[PDB]
Amino acid sequence: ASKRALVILAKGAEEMETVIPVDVMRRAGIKVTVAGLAGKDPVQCSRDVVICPDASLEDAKKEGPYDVVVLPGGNLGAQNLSESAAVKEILKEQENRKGLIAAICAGPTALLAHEIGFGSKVTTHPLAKDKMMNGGHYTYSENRVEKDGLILTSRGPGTSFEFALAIVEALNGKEVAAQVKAPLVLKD
Ligand SMILES: *C(=N)N1CC[C@H](C(=O)Nc2nc3c(s2)CN(C(=O)CN[NH2+]N)CC3)C1
Repeated sequence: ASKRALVILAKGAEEMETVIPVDVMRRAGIKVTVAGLAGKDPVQCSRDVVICPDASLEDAKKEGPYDVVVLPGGNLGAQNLSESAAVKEILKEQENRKGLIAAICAGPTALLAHEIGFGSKVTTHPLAKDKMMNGGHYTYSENRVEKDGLILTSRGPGTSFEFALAIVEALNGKEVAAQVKAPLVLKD
């Protein structure tokens, strides 16, 4: 059976941090559901790219569980994820079932808001570090991608391919990740 990913898309999401993981995971044969936090209507991203979700989060929640739940960043997008009781319930269920949660740039601040993965080693964008580290609920990392068990974090648009390929490796293994990486023309 193909692995499955849920990507939660909120208004103000960083569109690169959304699209790069969706595209890379789909290249790996993962069945990705781009789920709109606000419903199936189009979502205006941080730099005004408008993405049409595959489903509402309400409907996508019904079709779990998922092998990974992915939280893009964006200042407003991560704020919206952080304020959502629906996101809180999905992340708590994913943590409880020992499923992977992956968040990039400002996205990890939604882990803090929902009390997910406390005591984990995490990274964030530098500009989100102080927010993430308020209260000392995590240990901080400067690694471009940090994987501490089932909590996978990363730093920014420029780490999005590394982040996505780490998700692919976690779900589908090293060889699939190498296959997907091969034609991307990534540096090293
Ligand atoms: C990646 N998706 N990024 C990196 C730059 C963008 C971002 O994180 N911008 C931020 N603006 C604020 C953040 S993060 C956190 N912040 C505070 O530290 C306020 N007090 N806090 N505990 C507010 C503004 C998106």
